[PDB]
Amino acid sequence: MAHFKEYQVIGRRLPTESVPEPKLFRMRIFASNEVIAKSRYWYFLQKLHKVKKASGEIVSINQINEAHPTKVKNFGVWVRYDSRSGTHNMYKEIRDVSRVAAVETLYQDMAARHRARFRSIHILKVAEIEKTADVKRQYVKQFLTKDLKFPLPHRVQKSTKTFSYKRPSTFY
Amino acid sequence: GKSHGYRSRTRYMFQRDFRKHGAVHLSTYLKVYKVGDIVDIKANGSIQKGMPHKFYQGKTGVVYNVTKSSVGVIINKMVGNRYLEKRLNLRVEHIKHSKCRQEFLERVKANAAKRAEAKAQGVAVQLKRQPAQPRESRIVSTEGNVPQTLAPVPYETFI
Amino acid sequence: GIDHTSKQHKRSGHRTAPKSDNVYLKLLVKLYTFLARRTDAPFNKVVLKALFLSKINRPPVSVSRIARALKQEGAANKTVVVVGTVTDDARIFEFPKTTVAALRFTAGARAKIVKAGGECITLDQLAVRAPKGQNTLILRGPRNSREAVRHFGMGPHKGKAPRILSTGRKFERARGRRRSKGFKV
Amino acid sequence: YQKEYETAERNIIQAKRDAKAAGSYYVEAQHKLVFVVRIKGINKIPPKP
Amino acid sequence: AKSKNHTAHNQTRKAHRNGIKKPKTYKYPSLKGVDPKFRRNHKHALHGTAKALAAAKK
Amino acid sequence: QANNFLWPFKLSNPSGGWGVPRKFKHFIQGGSFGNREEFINKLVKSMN
RNA sequence: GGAAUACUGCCAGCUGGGACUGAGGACUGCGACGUAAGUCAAGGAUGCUGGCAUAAUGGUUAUAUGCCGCCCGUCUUGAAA
RNA sequence: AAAUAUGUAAGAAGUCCUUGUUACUUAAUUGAACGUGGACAUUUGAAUGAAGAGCUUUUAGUGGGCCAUUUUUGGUAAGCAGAACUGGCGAUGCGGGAUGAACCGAACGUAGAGUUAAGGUGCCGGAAUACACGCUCAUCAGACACCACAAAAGGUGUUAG
RNA sequence: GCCCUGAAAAUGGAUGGCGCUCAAGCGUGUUACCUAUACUCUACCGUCAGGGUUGAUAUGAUGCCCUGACGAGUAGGCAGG
RNA sequence: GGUUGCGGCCAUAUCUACCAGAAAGCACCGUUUCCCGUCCGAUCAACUGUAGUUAAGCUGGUAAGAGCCUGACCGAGUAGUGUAGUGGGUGACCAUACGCGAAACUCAGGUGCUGCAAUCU
Repeated sequence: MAHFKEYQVIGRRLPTESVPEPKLFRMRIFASNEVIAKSRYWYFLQKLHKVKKASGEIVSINQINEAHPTKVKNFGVWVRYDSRSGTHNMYKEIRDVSRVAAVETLYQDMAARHRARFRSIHILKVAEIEKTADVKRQYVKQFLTKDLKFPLPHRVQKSTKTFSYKRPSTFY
Repeated sequence: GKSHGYRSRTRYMFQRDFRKHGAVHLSTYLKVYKVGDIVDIKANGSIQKGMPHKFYQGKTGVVYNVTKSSVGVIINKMVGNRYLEKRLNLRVEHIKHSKCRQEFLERVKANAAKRAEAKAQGVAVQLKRQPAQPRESRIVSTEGNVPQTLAPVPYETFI
Repeated sequence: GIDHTSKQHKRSGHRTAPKSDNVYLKLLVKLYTFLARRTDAPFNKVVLKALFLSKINRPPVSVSRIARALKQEGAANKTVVVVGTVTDDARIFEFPKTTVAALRFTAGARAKIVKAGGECITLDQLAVRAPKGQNTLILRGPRNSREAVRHFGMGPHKGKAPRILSTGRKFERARGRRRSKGFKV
Repeated sequence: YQKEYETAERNIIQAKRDAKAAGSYYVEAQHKLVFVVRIKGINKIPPKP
Repeated sequence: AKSKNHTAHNQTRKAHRNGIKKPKTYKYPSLKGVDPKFRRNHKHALHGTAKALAAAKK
Repeated sequence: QANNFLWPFKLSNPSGGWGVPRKFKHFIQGGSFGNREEFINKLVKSMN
């Protein structure tokens, strides 16, 4: 829950003489360190298969780096979450350079707008959106128009000293 | 006012097991008891004589006496900040050899034996139990078991 | 802080020196703590400690009691050591030879021992002869034979002696002492 | 001991690369040892812990 | 005035200052409450085996 | 026997801090307490 | 295809600045560097220079300034009340 | 039919072989007890710790308690009355919660240097008017556990779904 | 979700106060920084423990010396003064 | 393998219905002088093993059979629960972290095992 890395977690049920070689399951988990990621792996597995980590084991844990960490992409994000009064699915879009960058703004946004802390959200799917205008959401489409430019009116420069011998301007 | 008779609070404790009321099978009368045996006490409420008071239900002690129809049992009971030694005269219907003293004796034999084959080979033994150990490295293969990847699931009502 | 598991600043519960101010005893002590320190020899360590004991814990050892110990197989020639006083006992007739080292002899005990051709030694004298306690027999009086201890642990069914000041039927023999008068003990 | 260590560690590293190479996963031995530091002070503690 | 009626509060703290130890175990324990005939015969058994042990010392 | 011969290590408070706003939650929950696995080295090094 | 860099970790790798301390009082110990005699940072500071005399400095005391500080004794679960 | 709690065991006072005693017991030298003599000590029978273990006498104060989390009974409720386990206050300062018996942190010889906890860092006041993405405009905004309250119900305010 | 209505009490007044509106507000993330009688290292006082030492050799053997650990306190117990 | 006597565990053994059973056994079955018991030789007692029969008992088979038993990543890692936070929420209550973990449900399989002694195509 912080500056996110994304991990492959791969686990399985412990072998039995009856079933050596039990099936392997993978999740992609966003977390900040690997102790959290494996926790998170088990949290989800327990809600999906009978297994507690006391009957299972983690076979591999590997960080998945962004393939094109400077191509700008538009991501579709699918999320399940709890409100003070129920639980909701929700599709949002995020424009960024990496999943890991996108996911982090997802979490800030769920916090800002819906007052959803991390314990309350599940990431359902995160996906680069291939064709522009499969993009559904205005506030990301806006950036997709041709020869896009804008000013940044009213610039405030931070001052290094407490007094200034001239009245400042906001001119950019 | 309040009420604290001898069998107070015992409605579920002295009750017979579901579909197990009635005559007590003869095995109970065929067990033999020796001074120094370890028995577990558990009341049979169908036999009202020779009956442990309810504090002793579920407790295990040592046989200190053997009689026509009962064994005497020594229980150590805590009263205050100190155990007091208590002796009970239970009829046999209410008593049962402690099964763990049996594993124990079995292991003592097993132990003597392991020691024997070890000496009559002149090798080291290692006779005491270790607890469950951490787990050694493995290589899991992927032949036929390419990992299936799962994701969390959307909320939904089933009502 | 510290989660203490045991009382802090607890003092060993043991005498470290005699409570007495008898110069001579201190000297026997001064002797034995040299001996105890400077030799191996369990004996002096024992004799050292026994010098610190209070009077109740040095009950007297009697001369018949020495007679008896001397009848142990292989004991007849040992020199018997009493870190305390030896008392006479008109009850043995034949008393044997030996050498008794003690803190004190009553007059009859010296007599008895001497008359039979034996010898009375003090502890420093025993030290020179036996710096390591060689061939000694340490003896101890019956400590629980004391009148005080009859009344310890007094209670219902304990079998003890009341602290009564005056005795007979008519003193603490009725209700609670016999089935016919209330209960019994 | 420098050697012991140096080659155990190296061993484990190569184990992993070989599994990967075989399309397998090396899974490391579970830890036999931990260091524990108490980080709560000493008041208000429940008897069992 | 009414006052408090009962509580165990503090009682285990108190029992555990000096407390609990355990039984006081001996080899050769109290023959208290053991079958009188049996004991009476055990006597004779023990006397006899003592006798013989001494008989094997001439 | 070896380990017991070693007295309990007396560490200082960590130099550089605990790195979390609150120690008494789990490491998984934002920090201090519980098994932080390999990350014990960094913590102990700053305490030692 | 061949690199680089980041990140994380290791070095019994080399170095700069600042701060507090300097207990002990012949010698005994473990070592290090030397071909060697010797040397040393190896079971707790030394060396060089300077400053002060109706003084440097220290104790006390009064007052100011910063922060802090409710009335004791009692009974009481609870008293500045 | 759980979870938490709960009894016993994990050996020298043990194991095995031989064969002694009795008035008990058996059809019966058969058992039952207790023994002689012989054999087996490296891990002798899981873990972790042990700041030493065991024991005796004697005597002070107390015998109004109260609080918090959790379980819980009476009551519309109560800063009400009454139980359960633990931890506290009482008997206790210190740092934080402005304040405050009981919360958080942490328990206390006299001091120096360093580091932190809980809590904070516009100014009062030691410490970024730090960095980052949003959201919010209240002719009654809001601002931090215990804690110093707010609900049903409504809004074509604005946000995201 | 935030915000607005629903939202009435008595001396004048309290997010602690000032005041704050792309906050000094609400949700979330990341660093740095401040600070307890706590933790780490060192000196000193005491308490407890373990150890050495009058072997002939000036002045304390209930002494001298070495070492480790520890220190809250009402009612109350003991000790040394 | 059958069957009988005495059993152990006490339905995988009980329940309902329909079949089938060689041999020996077991049974029903014939009798009323005797010992013995009845309102009643039905039961209980005795007598023959002689006159009869597998009808029943009894044993085994059948059954998308009632019950009982067992298994299962069937439901469900759900309900509940030990521990954690100056977590969310006006509250009711809820989420997360380290653990433990059901019942009903569903589906699959099963329907006595066995000790001693005797006897039998």
